[PDB]
Amino acid sequence: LGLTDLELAQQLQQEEYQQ
Amino acid sequence: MQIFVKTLTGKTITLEVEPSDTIENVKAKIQDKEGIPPDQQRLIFAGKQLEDGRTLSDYNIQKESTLHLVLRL
Amino acid sequence: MQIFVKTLTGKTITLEVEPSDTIENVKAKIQDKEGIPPDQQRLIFAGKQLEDGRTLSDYNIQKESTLHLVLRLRGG
Repeated sequence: LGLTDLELAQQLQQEEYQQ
Repeated sequence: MQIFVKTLTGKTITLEVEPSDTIENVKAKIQDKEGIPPDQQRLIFAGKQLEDGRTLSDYNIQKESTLHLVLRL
Repeated sequence: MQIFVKTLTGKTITLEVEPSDTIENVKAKIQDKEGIPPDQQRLIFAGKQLEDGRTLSDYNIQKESTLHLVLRLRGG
């Protein structure tokens, strides 16, 4: 799915870091 | 077969796996190379978070696929 | 040595630091470039929140590592 997995992963890591 | 796991720090982790490996097995193999406990690993492939009781074959993860690893605090 | 500090907004801060720098020292260097007081700065590396008492060496933070900076409101 192109860059979907990278951009989703970056956003999720970030969500994790806001916790 | 070989698969790759990319961390968000830019590192690629190479694992030797089989299609019948469960996601838990994959997480344990990541722990062996990186020290990261399975309970802090979120693996992402084809827009999905991969679930523990399923296998690589179930997700159609084939040779030289790339997973992305997200770490919990 | 050079390290990078990335905010959650995508902005990258470059710092010059030594392995013996404490996390607090690193926060003060961020303050010198950005104006953010150390007491509003939370630094993360490899899934761990960094403690002020410890040094970069203690955390195995080596040249060209990326730290993640999370900002927090001031209580008062």
